[PDB]
Amino acid sequence: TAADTTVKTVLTDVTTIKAQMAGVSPLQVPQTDTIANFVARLAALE
Amino acid sequence: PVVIGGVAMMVAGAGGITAGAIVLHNSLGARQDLYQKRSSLNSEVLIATQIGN
Repeated sequence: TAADTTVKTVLTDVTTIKAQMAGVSPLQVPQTDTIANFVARLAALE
Repeated sequence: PVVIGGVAMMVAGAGGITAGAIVLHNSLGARQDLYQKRSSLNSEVLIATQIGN
């Protein structure tokens, strides 16, 4: 009976791992430098 | 001796005012040319490096 209860628990363990491993992460576009800014940063310091 | 040295000063000075004007009209323009040319060059060099990156 305990064995039967445990299989329920195993089914839980399995839905946890399936949730952990689902999805395809989408593209991330970083924010990258323009000339405008690199120049504004290098003329700032000097 | 001193009246002469006095007048010579004012003449010097006056030539110094009259010369410093010639030079300030015939320079201000040329200085903005040179800075713009310099900034142009910095920008273009960076663009070249960016293309390489």
